[PDB]
Amino acid sequence: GGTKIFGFWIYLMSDCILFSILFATYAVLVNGTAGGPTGKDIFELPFVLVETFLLLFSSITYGMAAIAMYKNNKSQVISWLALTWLFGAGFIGMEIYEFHHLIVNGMGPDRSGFLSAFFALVGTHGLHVTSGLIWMAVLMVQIARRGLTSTNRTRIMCLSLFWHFLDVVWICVFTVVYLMGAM
Amino acid sequence: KLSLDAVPFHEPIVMVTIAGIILGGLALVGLITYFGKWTYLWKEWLTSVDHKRLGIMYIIVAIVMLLRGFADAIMMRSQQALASAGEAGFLPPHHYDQIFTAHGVIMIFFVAMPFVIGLMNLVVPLQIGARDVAFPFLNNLSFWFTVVGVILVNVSLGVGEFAQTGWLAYPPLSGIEYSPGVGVDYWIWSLQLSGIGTTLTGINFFVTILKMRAPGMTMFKMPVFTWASLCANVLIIASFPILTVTVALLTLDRYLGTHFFTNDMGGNMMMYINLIWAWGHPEVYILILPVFGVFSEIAATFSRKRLFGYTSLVWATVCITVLSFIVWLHHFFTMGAGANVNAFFGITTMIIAIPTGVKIFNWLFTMYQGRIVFHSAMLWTIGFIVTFSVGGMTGVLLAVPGADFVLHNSLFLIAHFHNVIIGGVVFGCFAGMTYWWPKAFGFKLNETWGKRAFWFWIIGFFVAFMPLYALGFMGMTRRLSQQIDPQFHTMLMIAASGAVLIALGILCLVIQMYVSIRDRDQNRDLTGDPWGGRTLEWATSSPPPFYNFAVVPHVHERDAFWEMKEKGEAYKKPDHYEEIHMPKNSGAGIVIAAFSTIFGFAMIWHIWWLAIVGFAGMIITWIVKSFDEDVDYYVPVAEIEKLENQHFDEITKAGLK
Amino acid sequence: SVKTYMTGFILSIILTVIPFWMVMTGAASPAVILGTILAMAVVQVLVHLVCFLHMNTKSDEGWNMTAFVFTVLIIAILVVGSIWIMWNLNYNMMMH
Amino acid sequence: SGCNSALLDPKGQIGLEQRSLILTAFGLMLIVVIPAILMAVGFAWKYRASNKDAKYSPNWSHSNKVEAVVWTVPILIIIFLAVLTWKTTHALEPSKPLAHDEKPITIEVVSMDWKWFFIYPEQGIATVNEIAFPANTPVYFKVTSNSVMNSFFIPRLGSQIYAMAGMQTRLHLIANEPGTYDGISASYSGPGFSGMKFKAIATPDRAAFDQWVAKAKQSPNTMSDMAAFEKLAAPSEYNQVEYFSNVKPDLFADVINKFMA
Ligand code: HEO
Ligand SMILES: CCCCCCCC/C=C/CCCCCCCC(=O)OC[C@H](COP(=O)(O)OCCN)OC(=O)CCCCCCC/C=C/CCCCCCCC
Ligand SMILES: CCCCCCCC/C=C\CCCCCCCC(=O)O[C@H](COC(=O)CCCCCCC/C=C/CCCCCCCC)COP(=O)(O)OCCN
Ligand code: HEM
Ligand SMILES: COC(=O)c1sc2ccc([N+](=O)[O-])cc2c1O
Ligand SMILES: [Cu+2]
Repeated sequence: GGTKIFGFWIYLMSDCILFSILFATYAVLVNGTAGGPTGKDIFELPFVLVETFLLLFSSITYGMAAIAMYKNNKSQVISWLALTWLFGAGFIGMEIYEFHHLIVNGMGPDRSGFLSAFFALVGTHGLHVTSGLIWMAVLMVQIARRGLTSTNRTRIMCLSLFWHFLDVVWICVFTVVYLMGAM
Repeated sequence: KLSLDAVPFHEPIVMVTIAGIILGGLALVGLITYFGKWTYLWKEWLTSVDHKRLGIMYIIVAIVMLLRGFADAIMMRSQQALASAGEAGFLPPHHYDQIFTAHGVIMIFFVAMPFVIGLMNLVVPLQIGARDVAFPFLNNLSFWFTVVGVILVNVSLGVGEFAQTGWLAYPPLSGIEYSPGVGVDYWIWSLQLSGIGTTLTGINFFVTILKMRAPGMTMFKMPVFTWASLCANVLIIASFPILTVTVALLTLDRYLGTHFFTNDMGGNMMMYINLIWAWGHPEVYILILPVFGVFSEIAATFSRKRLFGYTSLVWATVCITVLSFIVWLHHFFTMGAGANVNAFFGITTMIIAIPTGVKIFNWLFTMYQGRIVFHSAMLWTIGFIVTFSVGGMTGVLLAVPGADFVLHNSLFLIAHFHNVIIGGVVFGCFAGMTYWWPKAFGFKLNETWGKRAFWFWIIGFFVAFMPLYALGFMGMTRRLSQQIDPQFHTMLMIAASGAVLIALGILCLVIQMYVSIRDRDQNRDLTGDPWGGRTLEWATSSPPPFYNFAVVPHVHERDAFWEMKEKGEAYKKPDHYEEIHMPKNSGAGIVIAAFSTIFGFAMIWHIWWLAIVGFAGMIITWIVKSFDEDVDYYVPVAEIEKLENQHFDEITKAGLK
Repeated sequence: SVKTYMTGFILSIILTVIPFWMVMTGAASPAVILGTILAMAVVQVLVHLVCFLHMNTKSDEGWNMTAFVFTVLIIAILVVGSIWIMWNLNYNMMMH
Repeated sequence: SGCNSALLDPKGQIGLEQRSLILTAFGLMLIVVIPAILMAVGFAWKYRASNKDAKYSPNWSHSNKVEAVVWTVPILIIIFLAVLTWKTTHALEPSKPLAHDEKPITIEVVSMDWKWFFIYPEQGIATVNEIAFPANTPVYFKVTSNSVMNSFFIPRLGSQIYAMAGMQTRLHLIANEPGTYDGISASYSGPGFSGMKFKAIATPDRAAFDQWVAKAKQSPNTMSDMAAFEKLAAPSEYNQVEYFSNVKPDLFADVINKFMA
């Protein structure tokens, strides 16, 4: 029951340590630019603002899904979960768009240490969001097949913890790398 | 496309004898399991979600990898004996580097870590009076991820090489430009998968200790070994993410040509040394904390005396857990940081030494005014106190940055950490193995061969690493392979004798296991409580039932089972046995680790199609297991009644109570 | 919890916009900007924790506030110590 | 712990201070470790289980005097150790200029594949796997690496400072006695790591050092350009001592700038 939720919280703490290590690497290598981008010329902060709005909307829609899960309503839980998945997919495709724009130009992860650290931190958060999206798709399928059963309510709570934790990590990312990058 | 694989395995060199004997021996077991039980080995073991069977399998893997790690140790000791006095050894540098890197990796990750994790798996759920771990399928998957790492490391001895960089693969030498070979890829992927498994088992045990304790056992009535396990799992959860990230960054550097740790394009190669030791020392206390608990029991069990400083030991362990994350820089003092940073981290490394001393004196005052029965485990405990005191003394001697400047990578450091591991984790894992052998197999290990193994181990270690302390004072550095200074020949030829004596000790341990299994029907631990006993683990049959408790104990006191024996409420048949809910054995882990062995190997050799179909295989097997719904079974009351009647009738055949 | 989640939505929107506007439009010295973005990030993280994650001291008989407190203490130790060690190293790695 | 070992018989002032620190820490930790081992074996025989004259006091868990002592004495020992450690760390930091009357001899050390390279910038010398410097004269090593991380270690003189590609570390060592002191790489660097053994000739006086400098100046080959450094930087394990008469004026800076760009 709640043991799975507590264990997933402890794993989210382990991932907090993982992201802290990636943040330390980014903070070390932020000035490790080697004749290339200095961050202020690539971050394009309107992109970051719309992305942060998208991920916050995803978190809010998942919260609505959770409060609708407390009520016994299968349909609206699936609807809010689909909306959350759409927001997260937009987030991921927008970060794949940004990473593609960096990669096609000479400003890839192999260009400099700063770009490698930026790619590590932001693409690791992106891979966490993508894994959360795969988990959300599987959870939507399982909820549709079996309903809001005890196993699926626990999974709903665990993925809620995961998604809000990812949103918090993105708060720290856009604050640390994107905003401080552009002074 | 087989991609980078090709077919040079090891043909130019004679290490295909061992690759020839590891596939022959496999054939042997392939025959032996064929001439016997295969469906038993799959239904009961190899798919089990039972903490006892998974702990036993962990310890079996630990012993098996201990044999290869010690073979590497013997080869290194003979190479260093031969290279000193002039003669070119039987190991060229490219092979000696593989050998010491694989010795360090096999011993830290596949001998010491699995042995401790297996002891915790076998004991902790019993001590807290829990039926099973919090996440049993996650415990099976963690074990099989550790097996994936073992298989990748052993395969590195076959197709390809293992990293010629050191057991932590420092970044400039382990970069793609200076280490183009697949050795660092083997290192990276075996360590990544074993780290995933270790992190999952840390989550499992943390949640098992926090949530699944028996009703009435408060956190300060908990067995001390369980406290040590809880602290070690806290360290696992807060540290192994650091290792995962560091090895992932090394992976990106070696695969995508990134510049986290390269020396040219803005990369800072010192940040890997900061990070790899940020996990390095916590994982050094991940190994030594549980064995402390192993001696917190074996002393209180073999002194017929309540453990002295329970609150003091618990708070010392918590202090060690907190302080283990503020000491890392003591592993790269000579990297060149300022005097303030080196001095601060040396001060913290000496501060983290007071709790360990408090624990040592708590054990030796638990022996104070007690009935010390010199069982094999008690001998291992006395040996651990004696040698671990020396090893910690030498480590604190290294903790001062001034001394570490002249002793950073000498053989004095090798002697330090082998003193604190061999006299620590190794002595505590052999002590725990002998102590809980009746609680896992029912038989009792032959005490004669156990004492012989202990004496051989302690004498051989002392006569194999004190020479390394002298060599560290003579200026001999780590990882020297060829043309050693003949000034060092005498100490290296005394350390060769010590390695031979430790070989004799491991042989004595093997003989002990063989004779105990051969004499299984004698020393059968009928009561399920040999050598006295002071914790809930000894309130069960010698092989505990798969549920391990028909009725969860109430544990009104700290030393629960000893208090139940003194109070006389030790063995009570309950009025009714209710059906109890058990997890069902699931082989999905096997599949979520078979595709892990593929994915890793197909990543080590740049077989992208097979790496993609191994990663997809892992993720899809995870989805399928997620879709599974019948992952539990209520055990019928008839089985519980039969098992409990057998146990209580066996008790009646002894002092019945 | 719908009221709590909507208050979190409003607080997080007004806590994300302000730092973005400060950085984009300047309007402060490049010392007030850093302080305000860090403070807004900390407050927004706290909001996302208390509101959306339902983090409370009573849950899980503790060990949910305790786990996060210990994890953020380890995060602070690792990040601050890594930054201090690497800064001192890089100063000591210079041609000076 | 050999009597004539490199560390417990050092010929350098830094080595002497580090040996004093090692001995003080060893004794101050022994006054608590020797009791630990002696009680581990005594308590074991005395109380035993056969000995029936023992007190056999079970359930004796807590004692305020015993716990007070066991939390007090290690704390006092570690407080003294921490004070001594702070003082000796700020005194023995490799980048400290040693506060000596004689003008330090600057040697720019460049670890290479499996060999050591030494640029004397004021003398003009270049050398492979060999250094010389006057005894009782400060020596300022600006240590860097060309391929991978090493550790410039002279066991009989003192600190071992890490050599890192693209990074200049500082190590001040002074030899109080003349003689040839072995030096090694203390960090593993590759197959030829066992052959990164150089010698440090602490010459009796300035005259012998000047004669060694003149002998090095009598070298047919030079290090005039970076192509010569790159040819020398080719992978070779057991290099022999080799001298170069003159060097590029800022070769060491250029060696580091190969990485810092
Ligand atoms: C089991 C794992 C383990 C443990 C528990 C320890 C325990 C300690 N270690 Fe070690 N070590 C371990 C394994 C290692 N150490 C290392 C490296 C290492 C390094 C330097 C790394 C380098 O230079 O490269 C230092 C300075 C220490 C110090 C210490 C100290 C102070 C302790 C203390 O915790 C010891 C505490 C115990 C004591 C002190 C004895 C008991 C106390 C008594 C008897 C009285 C107490 C009174 C006082 C303390 C005043 N360790 C390395 C890396 C080697 C490599 O890979 O290169 C490893 C593997
Ligand atoms: C070809 C595909 C390419 C994809 C590329 C993008 C990366 C995608 C990565 C996906 C990883 C897997 C995501 C999760 C899938 C499984 C979800 C799942 O099973 O959900 C349920 C599952 C189990 O619930 P129970 O009720 O206990 O089930 C009982 C019965 N088994 O719920 C959970 O709690 C699982 C939580 C999963 C969290 C996954 C977190 C992933 C983190 C990724 C970190 C990446 C770090 C960066 C490095 C990446 C590599 C370079
Ligand atoms: C490409 C880089 C290298 C790594 C590639 C592989 C990445 C990871 C692949 C998957 C490995 C983990 C599989 C996890 C399986 C499910 C775990 C789980 O949810 O456990 C629950 C238990 O409840 C939990 O939620 C467990 C606690 C929370 C665990 C959350 C993390 C699980 C692992 C996620 C991935 C971690 C690593 C990601 C990559 C990091 C970077 C390499 C189920 O177990 P039971 O309790 O027995 O329930 C019934 C099962 N039939
Ligand atoms: C009693 C059996 C063992 C013997 C005889 C032994 C001996 C050795 C020797 C000779 C070396 C090489 C030292 C050098 O020249 O640099 C070595 C390295 C090492 N050993 Fe052991 N060892 C043993 C068991 C262990 C155990 C149990 C561990 C820890 C779990 C361990 C961890 C290491 C590590 C980490 C290294 C350094 C690897 C590296 O430099 O990359 N060893 N050991
Ligand atoms: C990288 O690892 C290696 O190069 C080698 S060589 C060798 C020879 C014998 C054994 N042995 O008997 O276990 C092991 C190994 C081993 O691990
Ligand atoms: Cu350490």
